[PDB]
Amino acid sequence: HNFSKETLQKQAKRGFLLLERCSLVGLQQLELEYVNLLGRSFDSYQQKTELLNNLKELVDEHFSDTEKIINTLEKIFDVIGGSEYTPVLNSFFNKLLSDPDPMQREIGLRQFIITLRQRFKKLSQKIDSSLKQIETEA
Amino acid sequence: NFSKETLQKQAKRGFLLLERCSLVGLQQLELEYVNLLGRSFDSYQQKTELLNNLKELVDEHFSDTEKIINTLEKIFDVIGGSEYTPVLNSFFNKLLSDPDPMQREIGLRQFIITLRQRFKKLSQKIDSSLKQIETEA
Amino acid sequence: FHNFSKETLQKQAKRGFLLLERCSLVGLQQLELEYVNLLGRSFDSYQQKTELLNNLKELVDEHFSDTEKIINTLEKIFDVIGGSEYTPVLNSFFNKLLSDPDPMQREIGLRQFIITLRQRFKKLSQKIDSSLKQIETEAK
Amino acid sequence: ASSFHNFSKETLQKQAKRGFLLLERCSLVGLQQLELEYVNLLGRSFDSYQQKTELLNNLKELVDEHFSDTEKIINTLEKIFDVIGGSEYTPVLNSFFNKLLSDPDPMQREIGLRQFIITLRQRFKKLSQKIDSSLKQIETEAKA
Repeated sequence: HNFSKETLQKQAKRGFLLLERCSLVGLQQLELEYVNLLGRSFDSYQQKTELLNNLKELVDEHFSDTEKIINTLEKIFDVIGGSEYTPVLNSFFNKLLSDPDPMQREIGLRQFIITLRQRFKKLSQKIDSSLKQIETEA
Repeated sequence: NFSKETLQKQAKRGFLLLERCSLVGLQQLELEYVNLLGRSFDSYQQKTELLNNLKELVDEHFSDTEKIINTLEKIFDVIGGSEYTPVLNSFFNKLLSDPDPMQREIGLRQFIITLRQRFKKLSQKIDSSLKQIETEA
Repeated sequence: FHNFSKETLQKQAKRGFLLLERCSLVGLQQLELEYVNLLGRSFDSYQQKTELLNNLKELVDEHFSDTEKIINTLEKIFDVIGGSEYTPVLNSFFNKLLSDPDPMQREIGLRQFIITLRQRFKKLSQKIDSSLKQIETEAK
Repeated sequence: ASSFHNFSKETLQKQAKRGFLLLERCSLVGLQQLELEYVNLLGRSFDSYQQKTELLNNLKELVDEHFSDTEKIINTLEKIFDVIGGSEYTPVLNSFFNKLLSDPDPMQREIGLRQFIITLRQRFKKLSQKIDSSLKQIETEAKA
């Protein structure tokens, strides 16, 4: 309740562009980097494990940064959610963020967040699986 | 020496550097490191070289970051504990937008710390890796 | 480009380079990883595996081509402002020279980046072809 | 649709230019992203099928949407050329995708632009084609 309602719109927008252009793009890399590690035959194990932990640490870090953004974005919606001031975003990927109806643009954004979380969670989960699989194999 | 509200405006600009430029660079570098590890191809002489290279970049950036922080601390020497602590929407800390200026000061200090932690932690890994590789030949 | 304002060219050169860094290279990094990812996948079949490489190959060639086009324009720009003060300044996080005060260095930096980029692209297409041969002989 | 013969010939130049910067800086960039997104989907093992198919349809829809927006721009750009085509007023554009748009000769700049359009269309069509192939491949992979 502290800022101008349209300033929040502008912020919300910026916030979201982070998620799309930075947060998600990092995540796509990381998913691929994981697969890449698995592909590298056996190495030793001490060496393989190390690289996952290493990966894991980065993913947790980046997930955390992502969450912080989301969090600030949700807090913004605490004011402009269910309002006209829901920002408009020509995303190439979720079609709803450009929708003329602000309800839809809200939905769109919530979806994007969920999706993003799903994917992050799902990655940390695989990495942990792999680390257990390797643990027991050694 | 300067107008108390000019310093506010500067502090704000200073901080937007940290968030929008310093941190973003750091996030990239963290990812670049991981990327190097992932790459088999090379030899070792070639692998090592790329880390040193990375290392140099990180130390360079860390240095630039420290310089900003330093200026920002100096600014707070004046407007710390005051009403003129700038207000910043931010996606990395909720306190910078807080109506209470004390909180906004705390927020900023936290951000700095967190940043330093991350930078230090990276240079540390890079050095570990460089030793690991050293011994592996 | 013998036609444009020397500082307009600076601004263009800069924009050109941000493409390479922020778009061209970022795509390339993903593609390299996508290749490795394909190799990692069992079972699929073969008809299905090959198809996905060709598919990848096509994209890489396409994106390499787009990258070359940019470079090309960038070289043409340097035909004018190469060896000049108007060489653009770029805080890249990756090549340190593009921010150098000396414009000679900034030129060198840029040339290096290009080379590096080409190396990486060429090297990828070459692996993909190897793999496609390896697979060809392993099946048909 | 409409026609332009009536606007100021240099206003059209300015518009044509703006129109083209859309294609280069927005339309093409979107397309490059989409091509990469497709490849990315194929790469993903994990999910199911109902889930895989869905994401393609989704992609497909986006591509058709974007292609449509692109066509609309082109269309306007062609209409503009109906007037300033074969003229001196063909706009001048530095470009990283075609060397001809900066050419001093306006004939060349016209050629350049036409080429860019074509190329763009080729790429868009080619993507929708692959996506449809993939969707059939997946469809048949469900069976007895």
